[PDB]
Amino acid sequence: SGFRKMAFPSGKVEGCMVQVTCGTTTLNGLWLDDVVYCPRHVICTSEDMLNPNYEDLLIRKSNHNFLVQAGNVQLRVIGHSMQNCVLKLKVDTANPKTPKYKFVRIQPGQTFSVLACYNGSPSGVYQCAMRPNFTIKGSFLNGSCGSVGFNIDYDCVSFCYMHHMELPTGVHAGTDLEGNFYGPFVDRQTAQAAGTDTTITVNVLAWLYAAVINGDRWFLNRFTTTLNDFNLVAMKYNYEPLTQDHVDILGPLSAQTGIAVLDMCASLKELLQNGMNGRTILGSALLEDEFTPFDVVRQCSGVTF
Amino acid sequence: SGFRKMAFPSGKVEGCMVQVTCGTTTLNGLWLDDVVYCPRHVICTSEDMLNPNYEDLLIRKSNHNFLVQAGNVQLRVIGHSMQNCVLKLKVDTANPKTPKYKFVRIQPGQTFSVLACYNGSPSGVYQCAMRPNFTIKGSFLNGSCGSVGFNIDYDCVSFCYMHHMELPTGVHAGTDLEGNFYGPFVDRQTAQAAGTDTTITVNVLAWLYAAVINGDRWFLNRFTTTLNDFNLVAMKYNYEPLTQDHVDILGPLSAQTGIAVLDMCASLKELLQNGMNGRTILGSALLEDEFTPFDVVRQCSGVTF
Ligand SMILES: *C(=O)/C(=C/N[C@@H](C(=O)OCc1ccc(F)cc1F)C(C)(C)S(=O)O)NC(=O)COc1ccccc1
Ligand SMILES: *C(=O)/C(=C/N[C@@H](C(=O)OCc1ccc(F)cc1F)C(C)(C)S(=O)O)NC(=O)COc1ccccc1
Repeated sequence: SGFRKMAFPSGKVEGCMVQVTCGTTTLNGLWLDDVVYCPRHVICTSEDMLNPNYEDLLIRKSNHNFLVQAGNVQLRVIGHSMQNCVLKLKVDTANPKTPKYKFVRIQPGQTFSVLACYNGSPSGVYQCAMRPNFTIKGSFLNGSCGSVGFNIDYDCVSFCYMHHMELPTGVHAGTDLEGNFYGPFVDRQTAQAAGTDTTITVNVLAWLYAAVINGDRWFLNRFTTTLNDFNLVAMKYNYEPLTQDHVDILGPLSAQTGIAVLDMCASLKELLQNGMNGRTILGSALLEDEFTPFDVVRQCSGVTF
Repeated sequence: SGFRKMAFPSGKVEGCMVQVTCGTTTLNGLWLDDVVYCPRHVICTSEDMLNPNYEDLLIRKSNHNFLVQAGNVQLRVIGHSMQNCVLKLKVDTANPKTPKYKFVRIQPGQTFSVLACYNGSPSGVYQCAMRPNFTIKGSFLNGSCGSVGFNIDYDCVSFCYMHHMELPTGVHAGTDLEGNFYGPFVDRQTAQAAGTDTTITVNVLAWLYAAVINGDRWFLNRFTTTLNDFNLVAMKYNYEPLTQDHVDILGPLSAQTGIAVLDMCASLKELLQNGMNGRTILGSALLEDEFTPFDVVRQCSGVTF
């Protein structure tokens, strides 16, 4: 028993992290086969970032201007190209530690592990969620850009995120590994506002199921509701609307616990209207939304890699 | 910026996890050089666990009764011995992935990463703390026994924990890698009560410093206190007494932020007496105590491995 915010094992990703330097800007790259992926803003100065013309900046860069170092060992850059907001540095050596991998663009509400790095060296790993407004709430200091987010399925690493920037509100924005930003963000030092950060309802319900499975059931009330009635309350409280697709995804947890999804919705409705009254659920005084139904099933069943 | 519960990168430990089976009991082992370490209760049946005589049970086991599998590949056991509550299975093959490693016995209040495994395969990694009552609050299902806790210093893995058992209260007990239990626990299916779980005061203060560094300062009050006055309040609230050694350990965070340790103690005193009043600190509605001062400095400075 017990329920923890749990990251995927990071080994397969550790073996892919390199340092990329373009005169005095250093950040992280991802080395897969004979390509190193990194944020294109590695090529920007101080002043460049206010309104960079990446096309024009990149024309003044040669292969030999991109310093790529894997531990103590320098990689030879034999080509470079720009795909959306990432650079692909083609190196003369295939990463011998390349795992089975996919590039996947994730949906808001989905969770992934981040391997926070500095100077191409891993510092730590943590599990987070793509917020509905396409930000993440990470832990990223200067030099963490190029750190990646990922999921593992058995032996295959699905890379879903590369870190590009901290907004002035201290939340984080980045791209998929095709260099397309999540949400409306652009890789420029400019006024960029996140949309409203709604709570991921389906994840809160998953976590309430995790709570019941792990023995914390005080919030189970004598009530039920309908999707429409529940969603009236969700809307009031800045929760994402719950769909029949979400109900279907919660089916296996509903089956395991014997608690109908709409009964759990009625429990969540009361928690939103009444608060916790100084009580906790799985050691938290707030409704957690960074566990997917798949995370709860995975953790509660003991799936491995 | 941003502040996350962050685990060490798990790669170095992933390469050491094996499956150990002793007729129909399967759990995890740690393969370092030519030795596999695992909980000695691998040799127990159902009924054995009520009052096992490990000396006597082990005499009926031969090398060939210990099935050790590293991924798909069987390891040849050429010796076995019992050290306290762990078995050392001497195998004919040195683990080629053995990292630089120490065995360290940690102090209550210190944090470490757990690589949760099943059948010798890593499932996930999470950061936790040795509680003052020598339990940990982990995420451990049937088959997770032999999962290890560790810290990394640059390239050296300090193994501090091996998982042995869940108490009937759903908290977790285990040993150092010399097989000595943390706290009073024994590897038997018996009435075992944890002592009082006090809050790790020095860690809460570290986390309040992390909060200030990351911009959440609403709890900074106009007051100071003394160690003795603060400790009167600590005792009331089941906080560990704060010592001058703790104050000294907080020095670098006190220096970074310009907030005197005893001023932060006065902030903590008011939070304990008044509660949060529906406010949050670093996105939490409770006072977090599973970050050490060293964790806060490490995360806030970007130390790598
Ligand atoms: C990626 O690595 C990166 C981080 N940026 C830092 C930054 O520049 O500040 C660092 C800093 C450290 C210590 C100080 F005392 C003062 C500092 F400013 C921040 C995230 C702002 S900081 O850790 O809060 N880059 C970005 O976030 C975005 O960078 C760009 C670069 C070019 C174009 C657009 C965005
Ligand atoms: C270590 O791997 C281990 C876990 N024990 C389990 C257990 O036995 O129950 C598993 C279980 C799974 C699914 C069910 F429907 C019912 C079950 F009981 C628990 C931790 C109790 S469970 O995950 O809560 N072993 C131990 O924790 C301690 O084992 C021993 C063995 C011998 C001597 C002493 C202790």
